[PDB]
Amino acid sequence: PLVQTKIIDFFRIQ
Amino acid sequence: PLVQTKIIDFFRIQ
Amino acid sequence: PLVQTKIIDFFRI
Amino acid sequence: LYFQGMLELRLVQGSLLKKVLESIKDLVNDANFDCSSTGFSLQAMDSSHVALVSLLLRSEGFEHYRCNLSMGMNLGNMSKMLKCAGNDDIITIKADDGGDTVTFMFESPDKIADFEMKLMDIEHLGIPDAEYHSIVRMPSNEFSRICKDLSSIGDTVVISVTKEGVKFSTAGDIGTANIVLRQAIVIEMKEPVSLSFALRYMNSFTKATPLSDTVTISLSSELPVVVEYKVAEMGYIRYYLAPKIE
Amino acid sequence: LYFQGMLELRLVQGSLLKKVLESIKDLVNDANFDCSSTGFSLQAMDSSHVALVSLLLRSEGFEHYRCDRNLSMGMNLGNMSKMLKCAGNDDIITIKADDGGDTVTFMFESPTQDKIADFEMKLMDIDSEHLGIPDAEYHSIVRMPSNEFSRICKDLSSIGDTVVISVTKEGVKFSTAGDIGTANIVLRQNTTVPEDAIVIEMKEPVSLSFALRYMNSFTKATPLSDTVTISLSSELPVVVEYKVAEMGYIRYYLAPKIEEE
Amino acid sequence: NLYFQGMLELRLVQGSLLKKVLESIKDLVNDANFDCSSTGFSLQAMDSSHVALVSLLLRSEGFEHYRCDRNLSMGMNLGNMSKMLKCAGNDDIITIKADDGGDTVTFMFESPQDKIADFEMKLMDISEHLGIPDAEYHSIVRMPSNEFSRICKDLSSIGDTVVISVTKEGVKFSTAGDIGTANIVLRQNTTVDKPEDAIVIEMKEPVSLSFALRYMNSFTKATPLSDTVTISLSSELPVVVEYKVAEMGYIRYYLAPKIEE
Repeated sequence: PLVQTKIIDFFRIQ
Repeated sequence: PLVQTKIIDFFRIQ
Repeated sequence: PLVQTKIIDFFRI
Repeated sequence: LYFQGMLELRLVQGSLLKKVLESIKDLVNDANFDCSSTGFSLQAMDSSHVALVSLLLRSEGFEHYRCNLSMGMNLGNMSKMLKCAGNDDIITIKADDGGDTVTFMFESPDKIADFEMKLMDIEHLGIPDAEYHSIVRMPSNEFSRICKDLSSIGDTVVISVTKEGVKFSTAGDIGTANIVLRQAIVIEMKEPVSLSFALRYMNSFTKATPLSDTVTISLSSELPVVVEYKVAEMGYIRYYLAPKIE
Repeated sequence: LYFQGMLELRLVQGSLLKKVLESIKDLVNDANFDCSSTGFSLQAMDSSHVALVSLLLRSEGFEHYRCDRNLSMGMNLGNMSKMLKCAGNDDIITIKADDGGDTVTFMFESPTQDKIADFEMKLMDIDSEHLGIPDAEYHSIVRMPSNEFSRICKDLSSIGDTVVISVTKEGVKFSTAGDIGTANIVLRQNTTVPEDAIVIEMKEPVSLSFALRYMNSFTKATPLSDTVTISLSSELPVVVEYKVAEMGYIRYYLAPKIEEE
Repeated sequence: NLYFQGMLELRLVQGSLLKKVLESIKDLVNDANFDCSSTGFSLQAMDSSHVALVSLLLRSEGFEHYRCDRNLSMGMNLGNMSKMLKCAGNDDIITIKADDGGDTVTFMFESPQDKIADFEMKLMDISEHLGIPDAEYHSIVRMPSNEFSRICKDLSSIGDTVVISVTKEGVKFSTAGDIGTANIVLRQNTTVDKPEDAIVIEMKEPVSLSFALRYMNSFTKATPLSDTVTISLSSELPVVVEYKVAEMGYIRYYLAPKIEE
């Protein structure tokens, strides 16, 4: 099965 | 508090 | 009320 | 001399009649169409008695005009039949005085169609010939645009006419809106005037927009507003809306 | 010589196929496409057995026409339509399938883009139980603009459920009655216009009644052709024909409503 | 002055641009800050599920008047803002006015007619922004925005997930669903007189990733802004889908991939 990742898994909070 | 008037408040029954 | 006919009443297999 | 009353009207520009029915059928459910020497007319109110429509199709605009008859009409039914006429069709209406039915003939300049529907048996108000404090003539497209825009903001429009111009104002949950047009857009101001009206009804009046490129708005602090569209060069539809007051 | 039956059809004007499917997917749910030397064809009745559709795309209208055997493709027409809707209107459409195959492939080629789309769909097994249509003699034939016919069917159906179609020396008349009133529309021959002509051959007067619900599904073929032909005989279903460019037709046959005896 | 209250005043001659910008983001993001800086008028926000991110910039040189006293943020309900901008005519000059921690924002619509409209909306208090890395992507596809929009709408009729892969063969969009499978292949094509019509593929390494089509279809609401769309892919990042905003900025959409558990 595929899982929807999140943007937060890739970009930091700056 | 605005009140909606009626046409019959202005015109009579001819 | 009229009666609906069927295609099978006109054409054969 | 002792003959039964008869109405026969032939209108070359049949589409005008279609547009007229669209202008009024959602405001009024049923009404009489009255027949006179001046022409084919109608006056009726909406169900809450807040708005009045007065329509006149002058006799000079019918290629044939025969007529004091009244035809009680379910307007949406009449519109269902008129919708079956082509936009270029010649339309004839024919009825008897106490008649059971009205026949519509749609004639192509080959195709000929006859539609016949039942009539109804359906007390008018007198419209004073009054003078107004301010009159605005403007593009009907722009008036329709304004009413629709404001009605997405609030329920009530304030129309004011002053030396500066004509303003339409609304406030609602998400905010406030004011639209100012300066003096084509013609303003004739006897006296400044400012009045509040329900946008719901104004929005209904703009369904007459395909009848005329220009609309006329007459205002007086002591009268319903009058919103008038010319029916080509052969008549008018006038809408009267009772104001909201202090 | 012991070949596997193949189907491979290339159609430059893909839109004809898109419109054909839109013309029949609501009348018929599942049907066989049949593959002969004459062309790519289909015949099927609606689920009430009151209407029959017969279509033909002739082999000459195809840039490439490979139809190896007497092959049939059983197919859900709504699914096929959903795939063809993804073809652009100027796309070149290729259908490929195997005789007993499990799937059909639609290839959409853009003639101007270098975009190639492959859509693949399951086939199904459908029993070919076809009716023979006799080559009969019509009492009256009417050709008229398709948009006029479509307008008439919609307008009448807003008045009532049943249309009487009559042809006489006066012309062709369509009539209905319902709750709100009655309506009659008369059309007379008019050749002094070309696709706007009305042409009526009347061998004998004819008059028959039909359910408007079916007529209105027929007018979904309107974007195929600027004209439509209606053939009537007192002894037959009405026949409503739209041309598929100049490479074939869709013919709708509709059994009449008659007086009980 | 030094103890001034921050102030924003923007005059945009082509108001239609701002209307299209709001239509491009309002369905993806509900409430967001518009940020004010020297570079220009910008917005960054995620969708409510945190799967997609929009980053928008309108550069200062695109405005006829550009005042941005310090770094304001206007907390805006985008649907309400859109509703007010829908009342602007496409040719209206639009002016946005707001105070630093002000409670309302004012929109002025001036016709080029003597018609002037003033709309006043409440602001909201809204935040934390993500750092977008300046990475090198494995593949970049530039293509006409209308073609990408058509592709996304077509595949989304077949299934919910699109695999985008770049190989030496080109860019391939694939989806599978209940009624079948679809594969669309674009190859590089610069055989065009207008470069915005080109399909350009720059692959540094092959890359293949899966994405929700529902988000892709919301991105294509920006199509009326830009004749062109650029899609940047790497196996370790969200995809980036970039539209130009006339000649005065951009809207970039970032979408996180679907991966095996």
